[PDB]
Amino acid sequence: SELLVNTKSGKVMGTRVPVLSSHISAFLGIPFAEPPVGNMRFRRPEPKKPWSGVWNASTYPNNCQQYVDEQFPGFSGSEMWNPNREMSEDCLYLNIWVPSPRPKSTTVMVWIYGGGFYSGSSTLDVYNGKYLAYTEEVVLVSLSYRVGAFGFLALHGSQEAPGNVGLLDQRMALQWVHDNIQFFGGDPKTVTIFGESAGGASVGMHILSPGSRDLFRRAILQSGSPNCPWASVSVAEGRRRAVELGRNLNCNLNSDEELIHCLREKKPQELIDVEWNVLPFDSIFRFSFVPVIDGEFFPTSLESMLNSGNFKKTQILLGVNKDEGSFFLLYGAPGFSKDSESKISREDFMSGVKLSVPHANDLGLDAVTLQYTDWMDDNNGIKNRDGLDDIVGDHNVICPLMHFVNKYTKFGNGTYLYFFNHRASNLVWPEWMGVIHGYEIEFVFGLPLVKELNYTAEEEALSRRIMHYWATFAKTGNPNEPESKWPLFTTKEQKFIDLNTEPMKVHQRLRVQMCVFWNQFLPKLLNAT
Amino acid sequence: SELLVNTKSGKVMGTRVPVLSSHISAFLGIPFAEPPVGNMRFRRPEPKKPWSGVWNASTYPNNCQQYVDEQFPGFSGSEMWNPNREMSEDCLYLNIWVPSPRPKSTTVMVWIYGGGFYSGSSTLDVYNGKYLAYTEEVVLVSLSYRVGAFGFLALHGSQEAPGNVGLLDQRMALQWVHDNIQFFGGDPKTVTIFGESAGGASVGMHILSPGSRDLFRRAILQSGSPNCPWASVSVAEGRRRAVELGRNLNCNLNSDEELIHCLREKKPQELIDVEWNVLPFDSIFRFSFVPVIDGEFFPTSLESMLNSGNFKKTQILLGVNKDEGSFFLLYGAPGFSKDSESKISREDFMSGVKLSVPHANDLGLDAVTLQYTDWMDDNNGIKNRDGLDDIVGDHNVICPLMHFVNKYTKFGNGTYLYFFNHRASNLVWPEWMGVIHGYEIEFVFGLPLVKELNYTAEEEALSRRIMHYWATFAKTGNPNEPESKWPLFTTKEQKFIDLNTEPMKVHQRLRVQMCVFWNQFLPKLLNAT
Ligand SMILES: COc1ccc2c3c1O[C@H]1C[C@@H](O)C=C[C@@]31CC[N+](CCCCCCCCN1C(=O)c3ccccc3C1=O)=C2
Ligand SMILES: COc1ccc2c3c1O[C@H]1C[C@@H](O)C=C[C@@]31CC[N+](CCCCCCCCN1C(=O)c3ccccc3C1=O)=C2
Ligand SMILES: *[C@@H]1O[C@H](CO)[C@@H](O[C@@H]2O[C@H](CO)[C@@H](O)[C@H](O)[C@H]2NC(C)=O)[C@H](O)[C@H]1NC(C)=O
Ligand SMILES: *[C@@H]1O[C@H](CO)[C@@H](O[C@@H]2O[C@H](CO)[C@@H](O)[C@H](O)[C@H]2NC(C)=O)[C@H](O)[C@H]1NC(C)=O
Ligand SMILES: *[C@@H]1O[C@H](CO)[C@@H](O)[C@H](O)[C@H]1NC(C)=O
Ligand SMILES: *[C@@H]1O[C@H](CO)[C@@H](O)[C@H](O)[C@H]1NC(C)=O
Ligand SMILES: *[C@@H]1O[C@H](CO)[C@@H](O)[C@H](O)[C@H]1NC(C)=O
Ligand SMILES: *[C@@H]1O[C@H](CO)[C@@H](O)[C@H](O)[C@H]1NC(C)=O
Repeated sequence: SELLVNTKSGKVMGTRVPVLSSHISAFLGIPFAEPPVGNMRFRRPEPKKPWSGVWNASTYPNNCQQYVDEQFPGFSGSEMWNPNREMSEDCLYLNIWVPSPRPKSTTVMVWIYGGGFYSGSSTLDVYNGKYLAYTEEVVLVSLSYRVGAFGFLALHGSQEAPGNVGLLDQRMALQWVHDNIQFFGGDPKTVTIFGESAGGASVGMHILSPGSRDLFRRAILQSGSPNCPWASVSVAEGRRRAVELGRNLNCNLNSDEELIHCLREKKPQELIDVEWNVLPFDSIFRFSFVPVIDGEFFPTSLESMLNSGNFKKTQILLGVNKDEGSFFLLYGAPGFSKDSESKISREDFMSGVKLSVPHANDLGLDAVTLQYTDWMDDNNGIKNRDGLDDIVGDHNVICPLMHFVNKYTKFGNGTYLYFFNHRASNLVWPEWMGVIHGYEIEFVFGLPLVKELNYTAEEEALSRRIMHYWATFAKTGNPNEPESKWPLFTTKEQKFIDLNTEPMKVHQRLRVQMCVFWNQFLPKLLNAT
Repeated sequence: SELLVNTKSGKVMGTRVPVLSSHISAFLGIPFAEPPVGNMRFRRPEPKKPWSGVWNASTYPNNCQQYVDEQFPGFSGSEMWNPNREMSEDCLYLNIWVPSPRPKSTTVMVWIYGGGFYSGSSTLDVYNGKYLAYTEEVVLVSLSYRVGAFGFLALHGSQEAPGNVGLLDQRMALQWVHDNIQFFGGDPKTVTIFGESAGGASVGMHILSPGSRDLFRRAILQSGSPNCPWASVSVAEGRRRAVELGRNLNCNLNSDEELIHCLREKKPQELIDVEWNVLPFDSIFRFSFVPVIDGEFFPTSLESMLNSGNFKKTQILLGVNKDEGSFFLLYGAPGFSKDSESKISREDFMSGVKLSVPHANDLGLDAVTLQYTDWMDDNNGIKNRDGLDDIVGDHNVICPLMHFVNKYTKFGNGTYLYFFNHRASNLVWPEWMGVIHGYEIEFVFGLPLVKELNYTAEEEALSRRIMHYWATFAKTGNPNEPESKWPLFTTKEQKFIDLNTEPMKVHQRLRVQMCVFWNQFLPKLLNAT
């Protein structure tokens, strides 16, 4: 039977799912690690023990324990990111969509969800892999990993909570895909890992980590890169946050062993209730438990690894969205609200920059403000709002990715860069937020192909070409069918294309002006002062 | 006789001069101080002792001793600034052009020449006051003052070379004009002092100095302001330069008395031959002997005087030229030459910024470079050349004047601001230099009215309206005839007009973007680092 597959871990039985008036097979909720519960909370994952019998993989698995957004109860723009299954620490499962009839050896794509390292689920409607698997004939896998304290609490030097275990969950799932995907018809020699925001940073982290490199062939990074300022902390800051979490829960803080044992007796929700209390600054776009530069998963600093070429050399395809910062200003900066145009006063602009670059002294804050203020028209509300949107997006997503791409390209085997700037016709968020962080995903997963979702015909065509670029790149290392050509991004030319409903345009040096400020000048400034 | 005038210092006999097919009287070379020679070199000026008999004022006086430009021997663009009379330390004289028939009590304008405080003459063809005096019926005076070491060598605490004596020469001439101009038909209650570059800085210095304020009514500042970074030094730097000058001449340096006595035995040319050797840095737009912040002529720092309103409150008219920096890049920055288009490489650009902001550390130099570089096109020769031209002009002339005008306007009684951007049709300098520092003067003095000078009819009309704005402002405190109106510059609106052959346009906040960088951000940066 097409729905029965035997893997090195045991037999698995899938389910047939309808897709665009056709059908494909789905194997949902395949376990790839032992549940990380009880004394295993905070520990590195252990491989799933093989099972006899047939594992029922007909339904989505639980989602990992996480902070649930309740800012706009029932609003679809925000609930589309919230867990849609029950949450459980028993959440280490993967999902596979397989074309029908089963391929023999085809292109594999493995999705790594984002969520700021503190949230996320592989089961969201926006990550439904049936459209992509069906339309491009690829075996599509979505993995899962622990987020928040459960995946990233770090007490470096302790083997009970070493940090980075969420990244190790991802690696374990990639090892399982490497060892078993051939049974589902996937070609393990051709696995492309792809992810957005924290998922895109994770993808770049596996490109860097010696221990992950061999598990995949090629990589796609959407609005995220490993060097993002919010994506990792030092072992001292990780330790400090872990100690502060224990302090919020009245834990004995005398030793790592005491702290961890106390943290392990708390119910999941007790940790999540105080998670946000451990941030060191009043800030925006900063999350509590994230990857740690440990000297193990990451042998040295990310910058020295990038500079010395200490990373997997292969082809990468990556890019950013036009207004990466809006989501974060809406949720925490003064002056922004969901139901108004959010024109920002000069004062709220200034308090917004302070929240945006929490690690900056006053000279640094003045430098940012001068860089983004039109002084011939400093009280312009739209300009202050949009300028702050650019500050947040440039500092947190765009310039870190441009720095990653110029460093990578020096040693890599091929880079394709995009700038996604299409505002979906059916977006439920306000106009002022523009092309929001995360809103290219629905195009990558082919949602515009389903009529009931209300996209335009040009949006369906945009989705079809993005999926075909993504799969052709996964298959060959080049998004172009051997029609308008997406040129290679090179060190000298730095070309990239716009991704939207208009005829392809090629440009060069994506936001160079602002990124020289964020990547070269500001750090020199903060370091000197 | 119309050419005979009796003054409190004695009788003076002038000469009749032809002007635009008419005639006026000129009283040239009237002494206003005792020759500052021998033991009087470096000392404050002494008033001219009255004389019996008739002083022959029919011919131009000698020019003060100064460094003579020999970069382009015989080239008119540069020789028009060089002394055109013999040089002598006996050079403290003033010139007066008087309408014919002699007015009874008319508007007086007193010109203070520029020359970086190290050169300049009241007798240059470009400062011929007959056209302005004739066309606008004003009594036009040009004074003179010691420049270079002779006017500004400063050993604060010594009464033999206290510094600022060149400014005291100007003040003495203003005192003479106040006490005697009524005999020439001028109204001493209505004297407007006007000057360009170092002359415009000098004008702002008399507006600030308690001891000069009462000697005039109103002021015009062209491309110069008192707070220019090149226009003054501290008493410690003045002392250091004075000591270094003595060191270049093998002087005994044991005491001020020893140093001064040695400097007084040197011929004028011996001091000038080593003058440039005392600058502290490799720089551009910095001159050896300039005004000193002494606690006497200037009671406290210029900034605190500006901030507290410690200055004459009256009406001022002032402005800048479009390419103030070109003259200085031509003369010393690498890559610039008189006979080429001077497209500048990225490297020469960087060495140009280092020369331009000599007092800056590396972080400061990076800030300037990032502020003026188009990073999407950093190897563009024209852009690098023009960007450096703007850096030099903004740092040395434009932003210091904008800072002066916004501070002044808070306490003053009326401000009119202009931006002069007409490139004269007969300019002999290359096209790349644009609207050069000093090239609005010929329009202010009405040179375009003389046909043989080859200006266009629209340039003659531009000259006529500038002279009429200048004289009407001198007469009433408002350049407008009680036709298009030059609006008042106010703290809130900051309006200014373009001055050129096109129909008047009004704009606001002259180069605000760049001047926030030069006046607020960079100094905070240099102060913190
Ligand atoms: C760096 O990429 C991300 C960080 C957070 C998220 C995402 C990210 O990518 C986004 C697109 C996709 O990858 C998945 C999740 C998204 C969208 C959904 N959501 C939840 C709704 C938006 C939240 C914005 C952050 C504000 C967060 N926030 C709190 O909710 C909060 C509660 C209490 C104290 C402090 C805070 C706080 O600062 C969060
Ligand atoms: C701040 O306004 C000025 C500073 C200098 C001058 C003027 C200024 O206003 C200009 C217009 C008007 O007011 C009068 C003079 C002008 C034009 C005529 N000129 C002479 C020719 C241009 C000189 C440019 C400065 C380079 C100077 N220079 C030397 O010549 C030199 C010799 C030896 C060592 C070092 C140097 C050096 O640095 C000099
Ligand atoms: C990616 O790597 C391949 C293989 O190493 C490169 O192809 C080689 O290109 C050189 C030219 O410099 C040829 O001499 C070799 O014969 C090629 N090898 C093969 C097997 O084709 C390719 O140029 C690289 N691509 C990029 C974008 O760097
Ligand atoms: C310059 O000063 C004059 C005189 O001090 C100002 O005129 C006065 O304006 C006030 C209005 O605030 C009137 O109440 C007075 O009666 C005016 N005095 C006279 C004698 O006219 C004038 O406003 C000032 N101009 C500027 C541009 O500041
Ligand atoms: C698999 O699980 C689903 C839902 O839990 C159930 O309805 C289905 O019948 C199961 N299949 C088998 C054979 O266990
Ligand atoms: C599509 O449009 C209909 C009618 O305009 C609306 O009621 C419906 O909720 C929309 N459906 C979705 C899934 O966006
Ligand atoms: C004034 O001086 C000039 C030139 O030195 C001379 O030609 C003229 O005759 C003099 N006038 C008198 C009366 O001294
Ligand atoms: C004016 O033009 C003539 C002929 O073009 C030229 O020879 C002369 O030198 C110019 N005169 C001046 C003073 O510029």
